Amino acid sequence: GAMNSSNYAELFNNDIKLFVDDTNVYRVTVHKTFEGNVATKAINGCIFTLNPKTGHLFLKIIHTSVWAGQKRLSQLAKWKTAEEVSALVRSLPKEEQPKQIIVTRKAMLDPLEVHMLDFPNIAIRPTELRLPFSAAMSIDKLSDVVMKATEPQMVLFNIYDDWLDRISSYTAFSRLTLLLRALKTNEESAKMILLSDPTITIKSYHLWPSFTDEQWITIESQMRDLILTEYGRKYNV
Amino acid sequence: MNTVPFTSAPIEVTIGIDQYSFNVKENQPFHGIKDIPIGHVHVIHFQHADNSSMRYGYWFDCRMGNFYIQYDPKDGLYKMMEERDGAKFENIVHNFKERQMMVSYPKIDEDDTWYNLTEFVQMDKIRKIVRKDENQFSYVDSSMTTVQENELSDPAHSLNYTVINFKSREAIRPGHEMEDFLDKSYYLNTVMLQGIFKNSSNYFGELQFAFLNAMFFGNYGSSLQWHAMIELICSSATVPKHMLDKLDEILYYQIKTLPEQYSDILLNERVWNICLYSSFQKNSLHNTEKIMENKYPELL
Ligand SMILES: O=C(O)c1ccoc1CN1CCOCC1
Repeated sequence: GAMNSSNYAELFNNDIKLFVDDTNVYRVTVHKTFEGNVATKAINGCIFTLNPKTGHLFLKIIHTSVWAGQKRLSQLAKWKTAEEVSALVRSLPKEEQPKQIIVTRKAMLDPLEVHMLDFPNIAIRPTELRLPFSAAMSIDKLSDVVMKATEPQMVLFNIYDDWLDRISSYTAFSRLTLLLRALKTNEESAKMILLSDPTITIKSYHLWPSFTDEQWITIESQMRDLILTEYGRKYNV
Repeated sequence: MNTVPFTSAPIEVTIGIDQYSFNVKENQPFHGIKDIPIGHVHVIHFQHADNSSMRYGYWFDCRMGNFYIQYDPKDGLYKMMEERDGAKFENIVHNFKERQMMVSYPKIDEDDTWYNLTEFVQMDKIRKIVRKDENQFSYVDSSMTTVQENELSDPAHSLNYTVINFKSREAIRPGHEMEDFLDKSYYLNTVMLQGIFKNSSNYFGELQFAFLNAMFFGNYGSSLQWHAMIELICSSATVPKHMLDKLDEILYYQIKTLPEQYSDILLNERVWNICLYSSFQKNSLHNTEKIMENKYPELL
């Protein structure tokens, strides 16, 4: 059924599973027209499909041409997400196909279930976790590839860099969710924390600074301070 | 007019005949029901006074044979049987009629209710839903499960309604997933009407029989089928105009007949609100919407 804090270790077992987050598929800017009406302009988006055990991220870039001449785009976006996840599963060898797909938003359940009718043994599940995957576009190298895209494209990443050489999946997912929550809560301050020391750089083949185990502890502390600081500013605490 | 005699009535029982009902006392001199209108299917149904568990009954058409009821003290129920000796049967009925030991089917002349509830219901189609080929009549009860219910356990005693499942490969063309899920026209018109049912009359017959079994026996699976067949039409953007107009009539008479006090158990809020206010056909069911709003406004 639903995935929550009670069955959290299930994320890191040896049954292949993917999270699917659709919050950045259909993205728009809102503006006034010459006549003083309001119009939207779509910008490129992405599906965030992540294996939480291995860090493998299947970033499907959604180019604005897929919306051309279509109606009810917020509805279509869920169905396009499900179509693309279905296509990804079919593209994978049998022994790499997931046994469970966890959607971050419950409105994805019916579209995905319908697109996956050919796979009756893949469980489609919601979650009660509030996951910060909408902040994926705050990771510079992901935002860059999405914005530069001129056509539909799939790009593969490891969202954990080489962190699994020294820590467990459980801890890597915890670090990722803390980093993304901080970027969602105060993007400018979070990026300042990550780039404040010019001597620590991001490898060409990585998404995040090559921090040591001790520096990651400091960074994680600073991220928690940021989140708490923002909570106090918000609620006047 | 035809007659279903009773050998006797050894146990106190409420007897239904179509939408009518009457109480019979233990060992009362009751010997059956006369003046049954030819031309329609009928249902004779029972609920025992000492055990309201298991409502049960029999669908029959007097044009297909001479049928009577006899209590079986071993199996503890009133059983329908066919009498093949015609002269014996006429002799039995005549004596019971002369002694006025029968109730008369209490049809008012102005009243088309039973025709309106059974317009598309055929005995031959009932006998395919309820499989017991050695009899010409069909037993149904409150507990019988449907083929669909079983899939999700004795198949000889099941209700073989046509399986309708909105999230199934039968309902969704590969490549048309969003289209077919949001607009069920291809499932209704190509799969169900052209493919399985062959025509709208057979589709409405099954819908009508499902409602009747839900109402007369409290058969849950039948209620599920009735709502599924309504929702399939209402969730289709392309439906022939004659089907929409006939559906409005069918449902109007069903809502009209439903006991006011069973609305809480026989009507699905989600389905009815979707069908009347959100669906493609939200404005095509004017008579049904009007009776629903005036009789069961709480459900909406
Ligand atoms: O690599 C080591 O020996 C080490 C020792 C403590 O933390 C690390 C982290 N490594 C890999 C990540 O980039 C920094 C260097």
